[PDB]
Amino acid sequence: MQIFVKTLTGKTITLEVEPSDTIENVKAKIQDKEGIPPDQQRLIFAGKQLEDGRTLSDYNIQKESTLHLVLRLRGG
Repeated sequence: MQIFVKTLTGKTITLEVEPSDTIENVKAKIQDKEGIPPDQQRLIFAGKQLEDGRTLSDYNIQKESTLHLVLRLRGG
């Protein structure tokens, strides 16, 4: 199924996933597309932060669902 990820800059990314895909796997797909290391990415859905050890189905994420991507910087 296809899902959408929005960035802080207003960009929307489309990804192909399966309900059995893990969040870590999803982050890996984002890394491949945007070059953002998984440790610097935070995924939010319906106001909840998604964990790397859980799957999409666990969060009842359905086709055409939109996730939000947040970036974390150690420096500043």
